[PDB]
Amino acid sequence: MFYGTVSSPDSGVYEMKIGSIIFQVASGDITKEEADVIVNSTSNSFNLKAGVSKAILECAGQNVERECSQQAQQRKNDYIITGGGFLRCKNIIHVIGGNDVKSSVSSVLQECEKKNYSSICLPAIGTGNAKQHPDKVAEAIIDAIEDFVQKGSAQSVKKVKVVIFLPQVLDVFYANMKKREG
Ligand SMILES: COCC(=O)Nc1cccc(NC(C)=O)c1
Ligand SMILES: [Cl-]
Ligand SMILES: [Cl-]
Repeated sequence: MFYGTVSSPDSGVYEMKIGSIIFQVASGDITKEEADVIVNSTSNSFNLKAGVSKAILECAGQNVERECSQQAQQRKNDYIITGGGFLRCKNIIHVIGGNDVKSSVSSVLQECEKKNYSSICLPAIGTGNAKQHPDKVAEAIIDAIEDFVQKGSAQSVKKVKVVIFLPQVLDVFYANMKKREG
């Protein structure tokens, strides 16, 4: 229906088309990535400093931490959008690691279209302190992209990359891609 073939354009990187979007996975440090949006998997108070969130908030800087607590004390947010600070992005989207991962990724995609952005980089959302299972997280991330494509919503978004802290979790994402392959 939408899925292309799984291949490797670089050592340790795996990709496939999902409609007009190139979907990629790799292991490494997400704070070294460049993309229009980088996603942070945080807590419901937007101030977690454990797992990948520690590295993202430290590298982003204190002006970003204050955007987070200022917005947190304004309304009940499901996610928040901040500046990039010292990360190589235009915005950070902070999602709640314990929330439904398909819902969180759908919201990220919609917000990126609203800004006419082309590239997104995210971690394996919820696999840190939220302790969601890696298989369920992989299934949810890829389902969200499939649904966005199916609805004809992808216009500006062309590349979605998951940069994963543990190589063992990358293996789970690769297997999920091969299950879907066209
Ligand atoms: C030494 O461990 C540092 C670390 O980041 N661990 C770690 C381990 C497993 C998953 C995740 N992921 C997220 C989203 O936080 C992080
Ligand atoms: Cl998490
Ligand atoms: Cl991760």
